[PDB]
Amino acid sequence: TTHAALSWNSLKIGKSEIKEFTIIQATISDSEKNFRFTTIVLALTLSVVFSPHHIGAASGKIIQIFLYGYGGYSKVEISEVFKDTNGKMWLSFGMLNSENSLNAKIKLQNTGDLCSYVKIKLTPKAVYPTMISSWQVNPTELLLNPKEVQWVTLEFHPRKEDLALLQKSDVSHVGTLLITHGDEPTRLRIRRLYKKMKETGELNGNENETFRNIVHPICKVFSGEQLVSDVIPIRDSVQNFGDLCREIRQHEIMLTMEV
Amino acid sequence: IPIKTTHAALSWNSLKIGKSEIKEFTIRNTSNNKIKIQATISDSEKNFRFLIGTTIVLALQGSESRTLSVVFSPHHIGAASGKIIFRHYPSRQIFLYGYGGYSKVEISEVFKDTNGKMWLSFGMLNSENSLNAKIKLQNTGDLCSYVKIKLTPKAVYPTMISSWQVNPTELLLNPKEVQWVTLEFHPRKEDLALLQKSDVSHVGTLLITHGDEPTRLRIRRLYKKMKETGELNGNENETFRNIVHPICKVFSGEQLVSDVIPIRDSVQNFGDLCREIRQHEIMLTMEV
Amino acid sequence: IKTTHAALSWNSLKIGKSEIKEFTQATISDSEKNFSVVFSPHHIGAASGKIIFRRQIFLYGYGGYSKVEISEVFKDTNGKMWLSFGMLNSENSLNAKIKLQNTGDLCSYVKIKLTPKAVYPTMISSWQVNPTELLLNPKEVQWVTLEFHPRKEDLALLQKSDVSHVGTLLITHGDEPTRLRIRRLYKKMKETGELNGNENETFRNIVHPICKVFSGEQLVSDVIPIRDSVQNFGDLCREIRQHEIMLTMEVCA
Amino acid sequence: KTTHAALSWNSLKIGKSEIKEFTITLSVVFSPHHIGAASRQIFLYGYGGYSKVEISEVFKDTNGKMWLSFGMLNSENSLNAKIKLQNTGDLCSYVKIKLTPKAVYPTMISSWQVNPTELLLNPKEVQWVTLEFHPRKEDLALLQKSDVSHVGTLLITHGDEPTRLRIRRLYKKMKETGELNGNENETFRNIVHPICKVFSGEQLVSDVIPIRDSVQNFGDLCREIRQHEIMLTMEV
Repeated sequence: TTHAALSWNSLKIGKSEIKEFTIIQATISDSEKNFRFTTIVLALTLSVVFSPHHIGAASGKIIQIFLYGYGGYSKVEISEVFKDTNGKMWLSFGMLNSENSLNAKIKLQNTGDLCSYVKIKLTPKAVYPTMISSWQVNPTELLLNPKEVQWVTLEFHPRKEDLALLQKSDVSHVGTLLITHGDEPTRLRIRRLYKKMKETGELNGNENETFRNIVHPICKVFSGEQLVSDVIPIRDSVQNFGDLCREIRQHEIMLTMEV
Repeated sequence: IPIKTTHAALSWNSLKIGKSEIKEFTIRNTSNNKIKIQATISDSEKNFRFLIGTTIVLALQGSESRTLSVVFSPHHIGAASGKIIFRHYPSRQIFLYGYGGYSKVEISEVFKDTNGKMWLSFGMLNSENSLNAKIKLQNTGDLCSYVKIKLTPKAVYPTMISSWQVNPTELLLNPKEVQWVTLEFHPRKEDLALLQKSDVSHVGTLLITHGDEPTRLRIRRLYKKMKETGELNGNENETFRNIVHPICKVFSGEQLVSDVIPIRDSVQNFGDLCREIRQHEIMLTMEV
Repeated sequence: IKTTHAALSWNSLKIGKSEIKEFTQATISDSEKNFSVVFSPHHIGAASGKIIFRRQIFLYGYGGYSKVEISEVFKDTNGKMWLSFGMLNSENSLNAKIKLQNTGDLCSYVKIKLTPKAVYPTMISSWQVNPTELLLNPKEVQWVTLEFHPRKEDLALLQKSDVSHVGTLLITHGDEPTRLRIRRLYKKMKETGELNGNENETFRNIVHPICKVFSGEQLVSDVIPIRDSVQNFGDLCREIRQHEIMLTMEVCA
Repeated sequence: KTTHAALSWNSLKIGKSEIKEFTITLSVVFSPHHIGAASRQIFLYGYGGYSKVEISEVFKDTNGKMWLSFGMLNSENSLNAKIKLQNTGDLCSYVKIKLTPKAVYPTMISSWQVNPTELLLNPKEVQWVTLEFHPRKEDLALLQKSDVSHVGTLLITHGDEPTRLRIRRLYKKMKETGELNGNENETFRNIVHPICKVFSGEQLVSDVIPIRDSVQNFGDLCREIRQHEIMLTMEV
């Protein structure tokens, strides 16, 4: 057995993903009957399917080898922004009135069944020491329960120094808003696993230049995090950690401004 | 006066007050003798000048020839007609035409990207319903403005346009006039069959040709004169006709202004006159 | 008894792949066991059938595909194709080429149309493209050459930016048999003049230059026993693949 | 009180002049007569010349984006490509480059091999930057859906080498006194820190030492930091 255990990502009800493991009687000792092939025999690459019947955790046993899954999903839909046929997302503040500053809002809708996590990070195009002081965006980070609606409001007080670069064109790219979102439990799983790997020192050299910067703002305890104990019996490992980071959803709304 | 100009006349486009356009023409002596001629611009409204004042003089030595440049600055909105006279220092005459004012049709309630495109979204297809949107057209100029709108669907079935309803298809806008263009789309099952794959689907493209109305009258007279002679019929005009043909039609509401009849345009100035036809292509999408 | 569809035709389907079409005690009569009704080509070629109510409704189909790949042109992650002429050398004109290869099993048809970004009456076209129209036998590869002679009217608008859009190359391609089918029915479309009012400007412009007799067109007689009609034409004209290539040119310095 | 005990310009092109206002209001003009530094009650600093860092052998868009394609993933092989970098300027150039892949997995940087990661170019020096991608199994799991896949983004921060020495001089003080020692700088440092390290081949020029720049004008000096992004494309 190459993989000591198999862990699936959070999957919506009525969808099944397969995963393989390389290796006598065989049987899935599952009480909730989430994992199937149900009981086989083979003489000497095996593949197991996962179909979440109930929203919630799923733990299975093969005659031993451990199987891990968790059912439900999260779909953060961004609204009141413009989306292109190509795919890119666009938010316009309007024209620059003298002696005034600009401000806008975004709507976030959770169309899933599980809790969702959202970390927002704003990056302006111009650079100067107080480049963070000109933008004020709130909430910077939050959680959304299923079918919850939240408005994120962002105010921009343009200084002369950024507009000195925004001068040239009539519609000026001023910044990019990155929204990292997804399901809350996968964040708990990756947080637990990252604490495990950092405590043992697996990733603390060079390969950690970019990776920490991608996983840092999500492994912290969020504000409003009501600790759910459904994810404590699921132990994920190093080999499947990439498949866990694959469910980190990221979108980059564009910020524009006319003349 | 042995002389042979290149341009029989010089005609300018439409220029804002306080803006000047230059145009040059090559004047050539034909006789192998020594001629010396005076060029005087008889301008009544101070619209045309030289490149100095209102009168110059030059000598030409046996086909030794030159290139003169004339500037145009329309002080008043309205037509401008002058004539340069070449006398000896018997007459030679070249006449000049220009017309002042401008038009700036501004499209509004549409989205503009940093790239340059303009984007209009209908929304999300609700079951048993159809979609609709609107755009604002504002004339911020000094002259009357002309707008021809033409819609091209993305799907290709024989009755593709009958699912689209666009109003107004063609119109004029006076300065500081506001007009709203309404677009209704009741999709047939054949339209959505391709839009399936993505979440935001391109459904059509709306072309808006706009500009100043009088230049349309000038281009219309020139296009009608040229089309009957067969000058503009063949291969090199496939794209040009398709942009300039639907605009030479008689518009609805066209109040015939007689200010452009004293302006004589020619074959030689047809390209730079048609280059000032402003054209934009709004995108039409939805989010299924 | 009465059927909203007196006949049922499909499009040209890939080998071994099935296409379903719905229509609204039960026996069928097909010769090559090809066939709500489902279609699967068991012989690479045309397909026919006459079902028997228990009283006849005619079914038609055609099997095969034509995958014409455009190469030596840059493709985008978003999906837009991009061709560059390079840089405007003084006293010279710019040139480029694209390759088109039919990686399918049926004949492919390719009509090319160019639209410049500059509009002006010169009567000597700065663009020279060859071949404007052609057809490809299976696995036939052809090169399309494009030459641009920049006159001052072209460069007068291309001045502002460093990378200038100079033209748009539309390639309408697909399988020859569906072109014969659409042309055959399109001739009858004109016998009644059914949609000449406003459709005449967006539909005819897309489907008329395809109904002309191509050069090299060797008349295949496999599409004559086919009886597709007006109602399925909307579906039949769906297999006209149309791609757009950008034409770009970098300005000096 | 004249709001600035010192006033610095940027590196200006040959023979073109830029005016700057300095309140007291007053306006002053600079024009470079010699490629090199420049120094009543007067206290002013400036320096003339330019470095045009041109990226070539990469496809550009009418919109302005840049695109590099590795070709198609042949089985059992790994992919590699190269870009040309030419200094069509008059002063030395600095070209700190960093690549960030589009796939998130713990060994991101190791699968990518890019050289040179750091270098500087004197005027009209031409260098080729090679970048090789060994597709690890985590990478292709995301690139499956479409036919043309975005695999990474390569940031090239380039500009004038001499202005970099001034930026380092000001940033070292600004951090030794802790003016900008906080964490909000996490978006600024990522933009300006990888250029303040000592490059290889850096021959210390002493022409930038008499240029006494201060805290307030740092923004204007760091305004001339050119930033381009190259898209990384893989077919199939």
